[PDB]
Amino acid sequence: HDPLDDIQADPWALWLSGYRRAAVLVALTREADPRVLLTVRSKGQIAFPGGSLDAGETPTQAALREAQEEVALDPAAVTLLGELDDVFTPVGFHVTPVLGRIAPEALDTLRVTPEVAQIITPTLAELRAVPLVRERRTLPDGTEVPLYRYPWRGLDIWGMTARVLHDLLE
Repeated sequence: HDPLDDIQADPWALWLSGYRRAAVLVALTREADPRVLLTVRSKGQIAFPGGSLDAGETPTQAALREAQEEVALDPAAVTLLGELDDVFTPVGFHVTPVLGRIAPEALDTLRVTPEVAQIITPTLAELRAVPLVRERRTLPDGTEVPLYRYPWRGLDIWGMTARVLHDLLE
């Protein structure tokens, strides 16, 4: 059990960018029409493979470890491309989106562990074409903040995940 999973399911926790640390792996396939590896947690919580860093662990190590423990993605099958800006929520959670590239075929033999119900791979083009939901909420200090939702194939990608997805698409 991970605290990141609790906070991620909180409909009201706001996420933005620009003390508890975590990381998510954002794997993109090496192809003309790039897909992104996402999971549906055992409506299920849609999220990137990931979780809190253990003691002495870096964001990258956590991201790679989580993707391997969750869907059996071999770290060596991932080319690290750097990370997007950290996304965070007021309470005290910082998430580092660790970017990586995999061969499209790598997706075929992944295996879901009990924590994950299924593996979904939206194409970046599809996420871009979907009727994005753009809302806004105000933080305690008066700071406005955008909130996104990506309606894909009947599933609702919201919260921290949609926030990273949006930074990624930009």
